[PDB]
Amino acid sequence: HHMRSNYIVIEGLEGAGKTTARECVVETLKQLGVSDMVFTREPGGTILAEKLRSLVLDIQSTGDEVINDKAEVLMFYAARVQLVETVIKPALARGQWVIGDRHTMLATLRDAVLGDFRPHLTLYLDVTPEVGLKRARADFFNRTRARYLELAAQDPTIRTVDATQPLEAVERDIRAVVNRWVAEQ
Amino acid sequence: MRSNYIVIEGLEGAGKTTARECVVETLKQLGVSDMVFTREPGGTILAEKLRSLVLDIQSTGDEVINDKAEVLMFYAARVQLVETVIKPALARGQWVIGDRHQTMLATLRDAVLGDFRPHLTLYLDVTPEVGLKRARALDFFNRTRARYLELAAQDPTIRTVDATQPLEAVERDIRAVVNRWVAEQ
Ligand SMILES: [Cl-]
Ligand SMILES: [Cl-]
Repeated sequence: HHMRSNYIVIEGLEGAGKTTARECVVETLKQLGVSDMVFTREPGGTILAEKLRSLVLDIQSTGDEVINDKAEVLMFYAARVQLVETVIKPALARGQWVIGDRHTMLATLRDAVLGDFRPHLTLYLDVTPEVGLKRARADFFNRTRARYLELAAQDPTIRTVDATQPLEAVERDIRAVVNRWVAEQ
Repeated sequence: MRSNYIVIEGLEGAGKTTARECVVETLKQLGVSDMVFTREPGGTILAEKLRSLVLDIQSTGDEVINDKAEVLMFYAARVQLVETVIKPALARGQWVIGDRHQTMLATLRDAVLGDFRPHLTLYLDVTPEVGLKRARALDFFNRTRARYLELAAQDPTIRTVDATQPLEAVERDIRAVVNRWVAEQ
Protein backbone atom coordinates (compact mmCIF):
# COMPACT_ATOMS: atom_id res chain seq x y z
CA HIS A 1 0.00 0.00 0.00
CA HIS A 2 3.07 2.25 0.37
CA MET A 3 1.92 4.40 3.29
CA ARG A 4 1.94 8.19 2.99
CA SER A 5 5.39 9.65 3.52
CA ASN A 6 5.96 11.59 6.72
CA TYR A 7 8.55 13.79 8.40
CA ILE A 8 9.74 12.77 11.87
CA VAL A 9 12.16 14.80 13.96
CA ILE A 10 14.28 13.74 16.92
CA GLU A 11 14.94 16.60 19.34
CA GLY A 12 16.62 16.58 22.71
CA LEU A 13 19.23 18.07 24.97
CA GLU A 14 22.84 16.91 24.93
CA GLY A 15 23.31 13.35 26.09
CA ALA A 16 19.78 12.28 25.22
CA GLY A 17 21.19 9.75 22.76
CA LYS A 18 19.46 11.26 19.75
CA THR A 19 21.44 9.33 17.13
CA THR A 20 20.80 6.07 19.00
CA ALA A 21 17.11 6.95 19.34
CA ARG A 22 16.96 7.63 15.59
CA GLU A 23 17.96 4.00 15.05
CA CYS A 24 15.07 2.83 17.24
CA VAL A 25 12.59 4.99 15.34
CA VAL A 26 13.82 3.47 12.09
CA GLU A 27 13.55 -0.10 13.37
CA THR A 28 9.98 0.45 14.53
CA LEU A 29 9.08 2.06 11.20
CA LYS A 30 10.52 -1.02 9.50
CA GLN A 31 8.31 -3.28 11.64
CA LEU A 32 5.28 -1.25 10.51
CA GLY A 33 6.00 -1.75 6.82
CA VAL A 34 7.78 1.56 6.19
CA SER A 35 10.61 0.70 3.82
CA ASP A 36 11.73 3.85 1.94
CA MET A 37 13.12 6.75 3.95
CA VAL A 38 15.88 9.33 4.38
CA PHE A 39 18.01 10.27 7.39
CA THR A 40 18.94 13.97 7.45
CA ARG A 41 21.04 15.94 9.92
CA GLU A 42 19.34 19.31 10.39
CA PRO A 43 22.59 20.93 11.60
CA GLY A 44 24.36 20.42 8.30
CA GLY A 45 22.50 18.12 5.93
CA THR A 46 23.20 19.92 2.65
CA ILE A 47 26.32 20.96 0.80
CA LEU A 48 25.21 24.56 1.34
CA ALA A 49 25.13 24.10 5.11
CA GLU A 50 28.54 22.41 5.09
CA LYS A 51 30.05 25.29 3.10
CA LEU A 52 28.48 27.84 5.46
CA ARG A 53 30.10 25.99 8.37
CA SER A 54 33.52 26.06 6.69
CA LEU A 55 33.03 29.75 5.88
CA VAL A 56 32.30 30.60 9.52
CA LEU A 57 35.30 28.59 10.67
CA ASP A 58 37.49 30.22 8.00
CA ILE A 59 36.50 33.63 9.35
CA GLN A 60 36.82 32.80 13.05
CA SER A 61 40.30 31.30 12.63
CA THR A 62 41.64 34.45 10.97
CA GLY A 63 39.98 36.84 13.40
CA ASP A 64 39.63 40.53 12.68
CA GLU A 65 35.88 39.94 12.42
CA VAL A 66 33.29 38.45 14.78
CA ILE A 67 30.09 36.98 13.35
CA ASN A 68 27.16 38.80 14.94
CA ASP A 69 24.70 36.42 16.60
CA LYS A 70 21.75 37.58 14.49
CA ALA A 71 23.75 37.10 11.28
CA GLU A 72 24.48 33.52 12.29
CA VAL A 73 20.80 32.85 13.00
CA LEU A 74 19.68 33.97 9.56
CA MET A 75 22.40 31.70 8.18
CA PHE A 76 21.00 28.88 10.34
CA TYR A 77 17.53 29.44 8.89
CA ALA A 78 19.03 29.65 5.41
CA ALA A 79 20.48 26.19 6.01
CA ARG A 80 17.17 24.86 7.31
CA VAL A 81 15.25 26.27 4.34
CA GLN A 82 17.77 24.76 1.93
CA LEU A 83 17.20 21.39 3.61
CA VAL A 84 13.41 21.72 3.62
CA GLU A 85 13.16 22.65 -0.05
CA THR A 86 15.94 20.61 -1.69
CA VAL A 87 16.00 17.45 0.46
CA ILE A 88 13.03 16.97 2.76
CA LYS A 89 10.12 18.16 0.63
CA PRO A 90 11.30 16.25 -2.48
CA ALA A 91 11.95 13.14 -0.39
CA LEU A 92 8.39 13.20 0.93
CA ALA A 93 7.15 13.82 -2.61
CA ARG A 94 8.81 10.65 -3.92
CA GLY A 95 7.17 8.63 -1.15
CA GLN A 96 10.19 8.57 1.17
CA TRP A 97 9.77 9.12 4.88
CA VAL A 98 12.35 11.45 6.45
CA ILE A 99 13.85 11.01 9.94
CA GLY A 100 15.87 14.01 11.18
CA ASP A 101 18.18 14.96 14.05
CA ARG A 102 17.82 18.31 15.87
CA HIS A 103 15.23 20.23 13.79
CA THR A 104 9.73 35.69 19.33
CA MET A 105 12.08 36.56 16.51
CA LEU A 106 12.74 32.87 15.84
CA ALA A 107 8.99 32.26 15.52
CA THR A 108 8.49 35.19 13.15
CA LEU A 109 11.30 33.96 10.89
CA ARG A 110 9.87 30.44 10.76
CA ASP A 111 6.34 31.59 9.90
CA ALA A 112 7.90 33.62 7.06
CA VAL A 113 10.45 31.30 5.45
CA LEU A 114 8.89 27.88 6.14
CA GLY A 115 5.28 29.05 6.29
CA ASP A 116 3.01 26.30 7.56
CA PHE A 117 5.54 23.51 6.92
CA ARG A 118 6.11 21.52 10.12
CA PRO A 119 7.27 18.01 11.01
CA HIS A 120 4.47 15.46 11.16
CA LEU A 121 5.82 14.01 14.39
CA THR A 122 8.41 15.50 16.73
CA LEU A 123 9.97 13.10 19.23
CA TYR A 124 11.47 15.01 22.16
CA LEU A 125 14.02 13.08 24.22
CA ASP A 126 13.85 14.49 27.73
CA VAL A 127 16.91 14.23 29.96
CA THR A 128 17.06 15.42 33.55
CA PRO A 129 19.74 17.77 34.92
CA GLU A 130 21.56 14.88 36.61
CA VAL A 131 21.75 13.01 33.31
CA GLY A 132 23.11 16.06 31.53
CA LEU A 133 25.78 16.41 34.20
CA LYS A 134 26.93 12.80 33.76
CA ARG A 135 27.34 13.33 30.01
CA ALA A 136 29.16 16.66 30.38
CA ARG A 137 31.93 15.00 32.40
CA ALA A 138 32.52 12.53 29.56
CA ASP A 139 22.23 25.18 34.65
CA PHE A 140 20.89 27.41 31.88
CA PHE A 141 19.81 24.04 30.44
CA ASN A 142 16.79 23.84 32.76
CA ARG A 143 15.25 26.81 30.96
CA THR A 144 15.63 25.28 27.49
CA ARG A 145 14.39 21.97 28.87
CA ALA A 146 11.37 23.83 30.22
CA ARG A 147 10.54 25.34 26.82
CA TYR A 148 10.65 21.94 25.12
CA LEU A 149 8.29 20.64 27.82
CA GLU A 150 5.83 23.51 27.27
CA LEU A 151 5.73 22.95 23.51
CA ALA A 152 5.17 19.24 24.12
CA ALA A 153 2.10 19.95 26.26
CA GLN A 154 0.64 22.51 23.83
CA ASP A 155 1.49 20.73 20.55
CA PRO A 156 -0.28 17.49 19.52
CA THR A 157 2.47 16.59 17.03
CA ILE A 158 5.07 16.51 19.84
CA ARG A 159 5.56 13.30 21.82
CA THR A 160 8.01 13.02 24.70
CA VAL A 161 10.18 10.03 25.63
CA ASP A 162 12.07 9.92 28.92
CA ALA A 163 15.60 9.24 27.65
CA THR A 164 17.16 8.81 31.12
CA GLN A 165 16.00 5.19 31.50
CA PRO A 166 17.83 2.08 30.27
CA LEU A 167 18.20 1.39 26.57
CA GLU A 168 15.53 -1.31 26.31
CA ALA A 169 13.12 0.97 28.17
CA VAL A 170 13.64 3.82 25.71
CA GLU A 171 13.22 1.35 22.85
CA ARG A 172 9.97 0.11 24.37
CA ASP A 173 8.63 3.66 24.65
CA ILE A 174 9.76 4.90 21.23
CA ARG A 175 8.23 1.78 19.69
CA ALA A 176 4.99 2.51 21.55
CA VAL A 177 4.80 6.19 20.57
CA VAL A 178 5.40 5.29 16.94
CA ASN A 179 2.85 2.46 16.87
CA ARG A 180 0.16 4.60 18.50
CA TRP A 181 0.96 7.50 16.17
CA VAL A 182 0.95 5.38 13.00
CA ALA A 183 -2.37 3.74 13.92
CA GLU A 184 -3.96 7.17 14.37
CA GLN A 185 -3.04 7.96 10.74
CA MET B 1 26.75 66.39 17.61
CA ARG B 2 24.87 63.08 17.77
CA SER B 3 26.25 60.66 15.20
CA ASN B 4 24.01 59.97 12.22
CA TYR B 5 23.47 57.36 9.53
CA ILE B 6 22.81 58.58 5.98
CA VAL B 7 21.98 56.18 3.15
CA ILE B 8 22.22 56.96 -0.57
CA GLU B 9 19.71 54.99 -2.66
CA GLY B 10 18.92 54.97 -6.34
CA LEU B 11 18.58 52.97 -9.51
CA GLU B 12 21.71 51.94 -11.39
CA GLY B 13 23.40 54.85 -13.11
CA ALA B 14 22.04 57.29 -10.54
CA GLY B 15 25.70 57.78 -9.62
CA LYS B 16 25.43 57.01 -5.92
CA THR B 17 29.19 56.79 -5.35
CA THR B 18 29.77 60.31 -6.66
CA ALA B 19 26.87 61.51 -4.52
CA ARG B 20 28.48 59.89 -1.48
CA GLU B 21 31.57 62.06 -1.97
CA CYS B 22 29.42 65.21 -2.12
CA VAL B 23 27.52 64.30 1.05
CA VAL B 24 30.85 63.96 2.84
CA GLU B 25 32.13 67.35 1.73
CA THR B 26 28.98 69.07 2.99
CA LEU B 27 29.34 67.38 6.37
CA LYS B 28 33.00 68.43 6.54
CA GLN B 29 31.95 72.06 6.01
CA LEU B 30 29.31 71.72 8.74
CA GLY B 31 32.08 70.56 11.09
CA VAL B 32 31.44 66.80 10.95
CA SER B 33 34.93 65.31 11.09
CA ASP B 34 34.93 61.56 11.88
CA MET B 35 32.77 59.31 9.73
CA VAL B 36 32.59 56.00 7.89
CA PHE B 37 31.68 55.00 4.34
CA THR B 38 29.97 51.65 3.78
CA ARG B 39 28.88 49.74 0.67
CA GLU B 40 25.69 47.94 1.61
CA PRO B 41 26.14 45.21 -1.01
CA GLY B 42 29.29 43.83 0.57
CA GLY B 43 30.78 45.90 3.38
CA THR B 44 31.94 43.06 5.63
CA ILE B 45 34.21 40.06 5.31
CA LEU B 46 31.08 37.98 5.89
CA ALA B 47 29.27 39.57 2.95
CA GLU B 48 32.37 39.12 0.79
CA LYS B 49 32.64 35.41 1.56
CA LEU B 50 28.90 34.96 1.07
CA ARG B 51 29.16 36.47 -2.42
CA SER B 52 32.11 34.26 -3.33
CA LEU B 53 30.22 31.30 -1.84
CA VAL B 54 27.23 31.82 -4.13
CA LEU B 55 29.42 32.13 -7.23
CA ASP B 56 31.46 29.02 -6.39
CA ILE B 57 28.22 27.07 -6.13
CA GLN B 58 27.03 28.53 -9.44
CA SER B 59 30.18 27.67 -11.40
CA THR B 60 29.88 24.00 -10.38
CA GLY B 61 26.36 23.68 -11.77
CA ASP B 62 25.60 20.68 -9.55
CA GLU B 63 23.77 22.54 -6.76
CA VAL B 64 20.89 25.02 -6.81
CA ILE B 65 20.49 27.60 -4.04
CA ASN B 66 16.87 28.00 -2.97
CA ASP B 67 15.69 31.57 -3.43
CA LYS B 68 14.49 31.98 0.17
CA ALA B 69 17.76 30.66 1.60
CA GLU B 70 19.70 33.12 -0.55
CA VAL B 71 17.64 36.06 0.72
CA LEU B 72 18.34 34.96 4.29
CA MET B 73 22.00 34.97 3.28
CA PHE B 74 21.46 38.49 1.94
CA TYR B 75 19.87 39.68 5.19
CA ALA B 76 22.63 37.91 7.12
CA ALA B 77 25.15 40.23 5.47
CA ARG B 78 23.01 43.30 6.11
CA VAL B 79 22.61 42.37 9.78
CA GLN B 80 26.36 41.78 10.08
CA LEU B 81 27.02 45.20 8.56
CA VAL B 82 24.58 46.99 10.85
CA GLU B 83 25.74 45.26 14.02
CA THR B 84 29.52 45.13 13.55
CA VAL B 85 30.17 48.24 11.39
CA ILE B 86 27.36 50.81 11.46
CA LYS B 87 26.06 50.67 15.03
CA PRO B 88 29.59 50.61 16.56
CA ALA B 89 30.57 53.57 14.39
CA LEU B 90 27.60 55.68 15.47
CA ALA B 91 28.35 54.63 19.05
CA ARG B 92 31.87 56.04 18.70
CA GLY B 93 30.38 59.33 17.50
CA GLN B 94 31.33 58.61 13.90
CA TRP B 95 28.77 59.42 11.24
CA VAL B 96 28.04 56.75 8.66
CA ILE B 97 27.40 57.29 4.94
CA GLY B 98 26.12 54.19 3.18
CA ASP B 99 25.41 53.28 -0.44
CA ARG B 100 22.32 51.26 -1.48
CA HIS B 101 20.74 50.11 1.80
CA GLN B 102 7.87 41.15 -1.71
CA THR B 103 6.05 42.41 1.37
CA MET B 104 7.79 39.45 3.03
CA LEU B 105 11.17 41.12 2.44
CA ALA B 106 10.18 43.86 4.89
CA THR B 107 8.88 41.41 7.50
CA LEU B 108 12.41 40.05 7.93
CA ARG B 109 13.66 43.61 8.47
CA ASP B 110 11.10 44.26 11.21
CA ALA B 111 12.18 41.00 12.87
CA VAL B 112 15.99 41.27 12.83
CA LEU B 113 16.70 45.02 12.65
CA GLY B 114 13.62 46.18 14.55
CA ASP B 115 13.10 49.93 14.63
CA PHE B 116 16.58 50.66 13.25
CA ARG B 117 16.36 53.00 10.26
CA PRO B 118 18.78 55.38 8.55
CA HIS B 119 18.41 58.90 9.87
CA LEU B 120 18.37 60.27 6.33
CA THR B 121 17.81 58.42 3.08
CA LEU B 122 18.98 60.34 0.00
CA TYR B 123 17.07 59.09 -3.04
CA LEU B 124 18.68 59.82 -6.41
CA ASP B 125 15.84 59.71 -8.93
CA VAL B 126 16.59 58.76 -12.53
CA THR B 127 14.07 57.58 -15.09
CA PRO B 128 14.89 53.94 -15.96
CA GLU B 129 15.73 55.20 -19.45
CA VAL B 130 18.29 57.76 -18.28
CA GLY B 131 19.77 55.46 -15.65
CA LEU B 132 20.33 52.58 -18.06
CA LYS B 133 22.00 54.88 -20.59
CA ARG B 134 24.51 56.01 -17.97
CA ALA B 135 25.14 52.43 -16.83
CA ARG B 136 26.04 51.50 -20.41
CA ALA B 137 28.46 54.45 -20.49
CA LEU B 138 12.36 47.52 -18.25
CA ASP B 139 9.18 46.77 -16.29
CA PHE B 140 11.05 45.74 -13.13
CA PHE B 141 12.83 49.10 -13.22
CA ASN B 142 9.64 51.11 -13.76
CA ARG B 143 7.93 49.39 -10.83
CA THR B 144 10.85 49.84 -8.44
CA ARG B 145 11.15 53.55 -9.30
CA ALA B 146 7.49 54.05 -8.36
CA ARG B 147 8.07 52.36 -5.00
CA TYR B 148 11.01 54.66 -4.24
CA LEU B 149 9.09 57.78 -5.28
CA GLU B 150 6.04 56.91 -3.17
CA LEU B 151 8.16 56.28 -0.08
CA ALA B 152 9.99 59.51 -0.91
CA ALA B 153 6.75 61.49 -0.84
CA GLN B 154 5.46 59.70 2.27
CA ASP B 155 8.66 59.46 4.36
CA PRO B 156 9.98 62.61 6.09
CA THR B 157 13.39 60.98 6.58
CA ILE B 158 13.69 60.57 2.79
CA ARG B 159 14.78 63.48 0.60
CA THR B 160 14.97 63.24 -3.17
CA VAL B 161 17.48 64.71 -5.61
CA ASP B 162 16.67 64.55 -9.30
CA ALA B 163 19.74 62.91 -10.82
CA THR B 164 18.61 63.08 -14.46
CA GLN B 165 20.07 66.60 -14.69
CA PRO B 166 23.73 67.44 -15.35
CA LEU B 167 26.32 66.43 -12.78
CA GLU B 168 27.13 70.00 -11.72
CA ALA B 169 23.44 70.50 -10.94
CA VAL B 170 23.27 67.26 -8.95
CA GLU B 171 26.25 68.48 -6.93
CA ARG B 172 24.49 71.74 -6.06
CA ASP B 173 21.34 69.95 -4.92
CA ILE B 174 22.91 67.09 -2.98
CA ARG B 175 25.02 69.68 -1.18
CA ALA B 176 21.92 71.77 -0.48
CA VAL B 177 19.78 68.84 0.67
CA VAL B 178 22.21 67.53 3.26
CA ASN B 179 22.89 71.07 4.42
CA ARG B 180 19.16 71.74 4.82
CA TRP B 181 18.54 68.48 6.68
CA VAL B 182 21.44 68.99 9.08
CA ALA B 183 20.01 72.38 10.02
CA GLU B 184 16.68 70.70 10.77
CA GLN B 185 18.40 68.54 13.40
CL1 LIG C 1 23.46 13.01 22.16
CL1 LIG D 1 25.06 54.22 -9.36
